[PDB]
Amino acid sequence: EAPAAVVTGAAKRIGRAIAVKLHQTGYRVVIHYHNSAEAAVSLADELNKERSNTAVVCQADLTNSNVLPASCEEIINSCFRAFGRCDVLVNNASAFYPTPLVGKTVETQVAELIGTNAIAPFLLTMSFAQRQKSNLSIVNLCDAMVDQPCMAFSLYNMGKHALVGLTQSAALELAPYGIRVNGVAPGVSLLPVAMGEEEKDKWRRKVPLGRREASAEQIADAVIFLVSGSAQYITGSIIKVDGGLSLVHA
Amino acid sequence: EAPAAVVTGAAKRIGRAIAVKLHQTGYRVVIHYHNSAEAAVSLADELNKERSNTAVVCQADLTNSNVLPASCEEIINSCFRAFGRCDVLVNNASAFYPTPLVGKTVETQVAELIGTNAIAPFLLTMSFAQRQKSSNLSIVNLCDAMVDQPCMAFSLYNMGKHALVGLTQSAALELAPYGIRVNGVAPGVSLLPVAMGEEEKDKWRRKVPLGRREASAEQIADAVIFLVSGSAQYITGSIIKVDGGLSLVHA
Amino acid sequence: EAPAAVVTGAAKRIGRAIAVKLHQTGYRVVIHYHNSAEAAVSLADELNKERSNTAVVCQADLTNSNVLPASCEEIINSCFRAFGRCDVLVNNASAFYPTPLVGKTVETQVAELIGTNAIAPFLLTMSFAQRQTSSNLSIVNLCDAMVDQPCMAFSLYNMGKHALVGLTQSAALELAPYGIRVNGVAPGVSLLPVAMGEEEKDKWRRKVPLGRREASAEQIADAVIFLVSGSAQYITGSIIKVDGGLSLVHA
Amino acid sequence: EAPAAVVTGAAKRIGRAIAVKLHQTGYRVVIHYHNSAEAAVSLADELNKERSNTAVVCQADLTNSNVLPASCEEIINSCFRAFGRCDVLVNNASAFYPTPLVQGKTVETQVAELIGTNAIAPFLLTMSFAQRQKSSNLSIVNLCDAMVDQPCMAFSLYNMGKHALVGLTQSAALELAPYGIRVNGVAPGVSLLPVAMGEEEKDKWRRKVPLGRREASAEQIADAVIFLVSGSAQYITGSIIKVDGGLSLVHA
Ligand SMILES: NC(=O)c1ccc[n+]([C@@H]2O[C@H](COP(=O)([O-])OP(=O)(O)OC[C@H]3O[C@@H](n4cnc5c(N)ncnc54)[C@H](OP(=O)(O)O)[C@@H]3O)[C@@H](O)[C@H]2O)c1
Ligand SMILES: NC(=O)c1ccc[n+]([C@@H]2O[C@H](COP(=O)([O-])OP(=O)(O)OC[C@H]3O[C@@H](n4cnc5c(N)ncnc54)[C@H](OP(=O)(O)O)[C@@H]3O)[C@@H](O)[C@H]2O)c1
Ligand SMILES: NC(=O)c1ccc[n+]([C@@H]2O[C@H](COP(=O)([O-])OP(=O)(O)OC[C@H]3O[C@@H](n4cnc5c(N)ncnc54)[C@H](OP(=O)(O)O)[C@@H]3O)[C@@H](O)[C@H]2O)c1
Ligand SMILES: NC(=O)c1ccc[n+]([C@@H]2O[C@H](COP(=O)([O-])OP(=O)(O)OC[C@H]3O[C@@H](n4cnc5c(N)ncnc54)[C@H](OP(=O)(O)O)[C@@H]3O)[C@@H](O)[C@H]2O)c1
Ligand SMILES: Nc1nc(N2CCSCC2)c2cc[nH]c2n1
Ligand SMILES: Nc1nc(N2CCSCC2)c2cc[nH]c2n1
Ligand SMILES: Nc1nc(N2CCSCC2)c2cc[nH]c2n1
Ligand SMILES: Nc1nc(N2CCSCC2)c2cc[nH]c2n1
Ligand SMILES: Nc1nc(N2CCSCC2)c2cc[nH]c2n1
Ligand SMILES: Nc1nc(N2CCSCC2)c2cc[nH]c2n1
Ligand SMILES: Nc1nc(N2CCSCC2)c2cc[nH]c2n1
Ligand SMILES: Nc1nc(N2CCSCC2)c2cc[nH]c2n1
Repeated sequence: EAPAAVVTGAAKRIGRAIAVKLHQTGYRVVIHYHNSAEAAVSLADELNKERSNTAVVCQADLTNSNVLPASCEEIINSCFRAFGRCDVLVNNASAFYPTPLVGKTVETQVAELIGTNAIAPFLLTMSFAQRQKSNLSIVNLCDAMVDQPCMAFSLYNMGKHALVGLTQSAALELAPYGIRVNGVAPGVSLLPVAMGEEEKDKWRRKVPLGRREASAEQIADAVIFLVSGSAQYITGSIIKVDGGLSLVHA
Repeated sequence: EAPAAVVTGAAKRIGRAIAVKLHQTGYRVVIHYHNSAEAAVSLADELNKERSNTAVVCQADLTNSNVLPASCEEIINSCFRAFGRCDVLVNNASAFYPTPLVGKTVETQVAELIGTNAIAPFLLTMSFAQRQKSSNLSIVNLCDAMVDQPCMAFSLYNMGKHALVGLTQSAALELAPYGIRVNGVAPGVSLLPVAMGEEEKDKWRRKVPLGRREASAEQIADAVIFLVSGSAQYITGSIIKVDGGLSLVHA
Repeated sequence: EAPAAVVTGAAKRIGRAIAVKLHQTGYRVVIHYHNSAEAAVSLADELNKERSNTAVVCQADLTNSNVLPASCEEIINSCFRAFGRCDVLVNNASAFYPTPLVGKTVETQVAELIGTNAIAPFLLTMSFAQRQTSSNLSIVNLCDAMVDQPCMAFSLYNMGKHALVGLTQSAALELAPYGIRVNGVAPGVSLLPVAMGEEEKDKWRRKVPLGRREASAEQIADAVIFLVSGSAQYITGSIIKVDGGLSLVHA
Repeated sequence: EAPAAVVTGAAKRIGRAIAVKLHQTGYRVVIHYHNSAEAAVSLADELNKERSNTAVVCQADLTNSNVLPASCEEIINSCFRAFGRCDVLVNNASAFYPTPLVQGKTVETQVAELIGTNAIAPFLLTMSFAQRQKSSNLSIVNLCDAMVDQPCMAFSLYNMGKHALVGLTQSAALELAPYGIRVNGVAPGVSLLPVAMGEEEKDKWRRKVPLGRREASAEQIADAVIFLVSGSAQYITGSIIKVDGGLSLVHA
């Protein structure tokens, strides 16, 4: 019978492309979402049309708070309830906005940016590992530019840095259970509607390999590799999918 | 006129040695503490005996909470009330204990470990810089040389230190326009717990290529002094390992 | 037409497994060898028995010398000669032995360790690029996961693998405009040879968090295959560890 | 008795600044040079004028060849001959020029010069330095490059050389730690620019640096060297200190 995967922030964009490829590969998927309820439901419908009873949605705010552990336990619980198993966790959900050092409160920004990008991944990893009853693995969506951070994005960058540490820490600690933990680190990918042709072009032009952004599917391809039987000896690795962007000096 | 430094968790061990060396170098010091009031005050008294009116203490919990930003603002404000200036911020205070993946709730652990190691440093950096909006202004973060060879069951602590690395780098870039340098010192094995069995202390000591011993607090403090000095005025965004080669040792 | 690949040091062990997988995926292949001519030829016989005229062999010493550039050009030429195209280059050939700091001369060791691990890959890279719509051109360098926790007495080997990292990154940048991707695969402990003592083999195996075993040659090859595939077409400058977590383990 | 130091490529620019600062701290110095004989002799003159019998010059090509090991052994031997000891080695000499991957010197000469100076000579010097040893504070400092993981276009061999030197720094730190010899590095970003560089190209480099939009002075680089050799760095080994004013942290 078919393995099962949770993908956080899977309603749209990169998380959706990850959910789609996992499903094409034969996974049953939990499509987690926060605000994008319509897109989530529509994706589950599309996927269930392809193979019945292979997709469910699961709503949760991944902002840090005293109930985040419960929410994260519930996401994993929702995979077992629907599919009787949980083979793969993809930590993709992520808040992203500037927090300059010099109308959300600063503690709300901390809770959002650090919760989504780091604490929730940690709690989800905890619950995933504890619920284990095979090719089990976790893939974290990191950031190829983590050591060349954008100006005024401190809290975001801190979250992505903690996510690197979690990836390495959990790889080590979960290895005795046969659970692999790895990361995929995009550079410029699927820039959204709808920043100017200006700023999109400015970022696309930085990319040595083709002067273009990654497609969502290109990011998903690397996730697919890491969860596959072709990556069974791979744990604690973070694969840049950045067309060489992080190698480019000032 | 004499520059001033805030050192967090400065009552004991490594932070104390940092505050002593800064004081010996000519700084006035805010000795921040959480639970260690008696040692904090004892340090302040010793330093004030050396030079009157050069050391004050400041108490705060640096666990993450709704009140942390105001607590951090108060710490910076306190250096300005005492000394009229704040030249140097040393983020040293840190909670440290295991949080295995498989008394305290996990969200408390998050609050303490990510609060002390990362969020408090960030809020302190904001407040420090906001107050600055021949001066040699800088921040030094106490990191961890073993951050990419993490210890078993220390994921939250490790996550905290990794975030601290990101902060060190992001703030270096963002504050460079104000002449504020931001750097780190990354100990390997330094001061071991008093209560740790000497036999267990020795398993750690034996891992260190250089001398098969832990770093003194003073050796950690030496790197901090360098980073804040006029000899490091082009250095920002750098994290100096002070680890006796430990991080280079394979399994 | 079927794409073609050059694999250096392909007669045995990891290079053989890479050659076989590329061939299984539909590539024609040049099996480069230095001393292992019998094994290179049995490999080509096997592969050509599956699909005719799809494997050839090519001999060369990859030690640095006055003739190395010409040898490297000839390797790439052998692929164009045999197959009309060269889509993939896998730099796998590598000399490996200790060079303590305190009967080959030291300069012969420099030539072999740095030649095979760094200089020949640079020259092969030059010749590969010089010879070049819907193509998928890439280079994969066999690096080393333990490059920043190097083994005692292996400075020149380690220097060579460090230089290969540099090449991987420099070449990814410089060849990107040509559509040529350049990536690395970094084993930890893989296919420990028959020669080595079993207690020393067991020591290395026991260090590996994921299964306390070495990687098979096929496991290393899987990562190579991924990197040369259409599934990695936005990936350049990346080095993928295939090490079962070994590099993450502290002293 | 005063300690002694070898500084490679020390006749001018950063290497000079290092030798001068070491000398001011109380070291006797061997000023190595290759082609800049006049500048080297002029430096030794000044230092000797400050304290008699405290500087000597030593000529050597550090291009890789089968006699490079002898040449490096002789550099260390010259420090012992002049001063009776050798406490500090600074590996500063370096060839630097592009070597484009797609199309003067043959490529094998370019390999020998770029990889020789930046990596192999440091290795051989380190071997000889350790081999010649018996409150000592023995150390090696390697001049690295903060941009090593964001390399400049068409500088493959140079970058390979600097990467190899990182590996040496790390490997030698571990292997020489038992002898009390620390090995560390200093990694400039943009420091002293070429005389001939057009001030427009110079300003393009300057404007990249977050801390001050200016290049590091030679003294700023030397300051980090001096820290690493001092008693204030006695637990530090295997460490590479960027002196780059934030440049390596700046994205494309
Ligand atoms: N795009 C890039 O160029 C790029 C570059 C580097 C790294 N990455 C990383 O790659 C991953 C995917 O990137 P992306 O651009 O597709 O991400 P994105 O669109 O910015 O966000 C992905 C999803 O995260 C979810 N999310 C945000 N805040 C949340 C919260 N408080 N609780 C729960 N979920 C929340 C949202 O769900 P709802 O829509 O359901 O609210 C959102 O759709 C991210 O981890 C990102 O940081 C992307
Ligand atoms: N010792 C080592 O081997 C080692 C190794 C690697 C890195 N480091 C780093 O170097 C630094 C110094 O190490 P250390 O061993 O001296 O540190 P430590 O003794 O564990 O902690 C230093 C101080 O942190 C303060 N602290 C802890 N929790 C706090 C909270 N919730 N709010 C406010 N302050 C709090 C405490 O102050 P009170 O006592 O006043 O409560 C404590 O004395 C730390 O950042 C540490 O992570 C140390
Ligand atoms: N095995 C591991 O645990 C491990 C760990 C980390 C990294 N790696 C890397 O992964 C790659 C494959 O490892 P491996 O253990 O399979 O390699 P290996 O057996 O040591 O050597 C591979 C081949 O390299 C060729 N070679 C050696 N010296 C040469 C020279 N002077 N000129 C031309 N060719 C020469 C040999 O070809 P002939 O037999 O034809 O002479 C040899 O069969 C290497 O790059 C290695 O550094 C391996
Ligand atoms: N300048 C920068 O912005 C910068 C940036 C990053 C890193 N660095 C590093 O910092 C160090 C000093 O930089 P720099 O600009 O002062 O260096 P440099 O002037 O390019 O070179 C220093 C010396 O190296 C010696 N040298 C060159 N080729 C040689 C050979 N074949 N044999 C022996 N010696 C040779 C030369 O000695 P003679 O003049 O006597 O012939 C030269 O004076 C270098 O290791 C460099 O890579 C500098
Ligand atoms: N969560 C998230 N979204 C991102 N987006 C969506 C908002 S606009 C630009 C791409 C990026 C980009 C780099 N890291 C990111 N992380
Ligand atoms: N990897 C990445 N890309 C970024 N870009 C390009 C993708 S879309 C928005 C700006 C930013 C911005 C802040 N941190 C970032 N990290
Ligand atoms: N640098 C470092 N040292 C550690 N040691 C040695 C010092 S005292 C306690 C254990 C630990 C433990 C978890 N993370 C650590 N990081
Ligand atoms: N905050 C903190 N405390 C530490 N302690 C606890 C008090 S005494 C033994 C060291 C260590 C050790 C490595 N990283 C650490 N971080
Ligand atoms: N070229 C090469 N061969 C290796 N071999 C063959 C000889 S014995 C150990 C496996 C190893 C091992 C780590 N890096 C290596 N590189
Ligand atoms: N990755 C790796 N493995 C090594 N091992 C384990 C494989 S077989 C021989 C020792 C060594 C030895 C020196 N450099 C090495 N690098
Ligand atoms: N040996 C060396 N020389 C350099 N010089 C002197 C010649 S022209 C360019 C500046 C630079 C510059 C960056 N890394 C360098 N390494
Ligand atoms: N650190 C650094 N600076 C560079 N610059 C700035 C200083 S002067 C010459 C160009 C170059 C050039 C090639 N590799 C370099 N590395």
